[PDB]
Amino acid sequence: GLEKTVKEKLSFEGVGIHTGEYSKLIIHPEKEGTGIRFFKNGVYIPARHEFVVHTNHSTDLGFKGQRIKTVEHILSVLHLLEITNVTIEVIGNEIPILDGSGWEFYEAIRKNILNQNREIDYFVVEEPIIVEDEGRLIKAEPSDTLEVTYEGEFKNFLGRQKFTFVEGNEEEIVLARTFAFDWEIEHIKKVGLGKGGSLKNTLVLGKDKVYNPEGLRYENEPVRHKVFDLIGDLYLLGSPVKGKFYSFRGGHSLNVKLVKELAKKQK
Ligand SMILES: C[C@@H](O)[C@H](NC(=O)N1CCC(c2ccc(C#Cc3ccccc3)cc2)CC1)C(=O)NO
Ligand SMILES: [Zn+2]
Ligand SMILES: [Zn+2]
Repeated sequence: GLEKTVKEKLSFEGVGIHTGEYSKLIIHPEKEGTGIRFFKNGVYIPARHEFVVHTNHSTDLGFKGQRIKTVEHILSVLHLLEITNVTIEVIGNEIPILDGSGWEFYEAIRKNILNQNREIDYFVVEEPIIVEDEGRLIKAEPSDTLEVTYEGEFKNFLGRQKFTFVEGNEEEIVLARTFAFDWEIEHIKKVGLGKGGSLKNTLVLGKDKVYNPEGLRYENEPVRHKVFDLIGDLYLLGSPVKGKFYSFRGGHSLNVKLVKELAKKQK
C-alpha cells in the first residue's frame, strides 16, 4: 500500500510501566521517506535496530545520550496501521503504558491516517531463517502477508497456548495487555524495573490465580500480547514487514537478534 503519516498532531500521556514516571507523547506528521523516529531533547532517535540499547523486559532506544524506554507497543500499532513517516516526540523517559495494550494508540491513530504519494518499500523476508536461545526459538520464512505465531509454555494454570495474527486481524491483538507472573515481580523491581506496573495496566497471574478483578480479556491474552510485542520489535527493520514468523517462548532479546540477522542478510 501507500506510505502513510498522521493528518494532525496526536497526543498521549500517562505513567511509564518501567520508570513509574509520568510522560507525554506528541506524534507529528512527516513527509514521504522520513521513516519512523523518536524525538527527545533536540535529538532524533530512528526506530531502527542500530539504536537498541536494552532488551530485558522492554525494547529501549538511545542516541547521543537521549534514551526512550518501552518503544514496542507504539511501534507495533504503527506497524499494524502501516504508518511509515512520523516523529514521536517524547517529553520524559518512556512511552506511556496506558492500559497495557495498544488500544488507545490504535483507535486515535487509525482515525487520523493521511495516505501519502509513494508506495511502501516493505522489508520482505527472502528465505527461511532460525534464531535460537537455550530452548527459545524464532523462525521466519517468505510470505506475501505478515503472519505472526507465538507459542508459550507457561508454568502456571495456562500451560501451553498458541496464537496466530494475520493481516486484517489487527483488532485481535491491539487489546491484549502486557502481563507478569507474581513469582517474577520481586526480581523485576530489584533490577530497577516495573516501577509503574499495577493491576490497572498489567494482567498479573499467579500459579493458579488471576489478580485482576476484571480477569482476562481473552483466554490466551498473554500469547496475543507476545505476538503484538514481536510485531513492534519487527518494525525495527525500518519498514513494514512481509514474512511468516513463528516464535516459541521468544522475548525482546531474541526478537532483536532475529531483526539484526535479517538486516545483515539484506545488508
Ligand atoms: C509481557 C512481557 O512481554 C513484557 N512486559 C514485562 O516483562 N513486564 C511489564 C510489567 C511489569 C510489572 C507489572 C505489574 C507489576 C505489578 C503488580 C501488582 C501485583 C499484585 C498486586 C498489585 C500490583 C509489577 C511489574 C513486569 C515486567 C512486555 O509487555 N514487553 O513489551
Ligand atoms: Zn508488551
Ligand atoms: Zn531480568
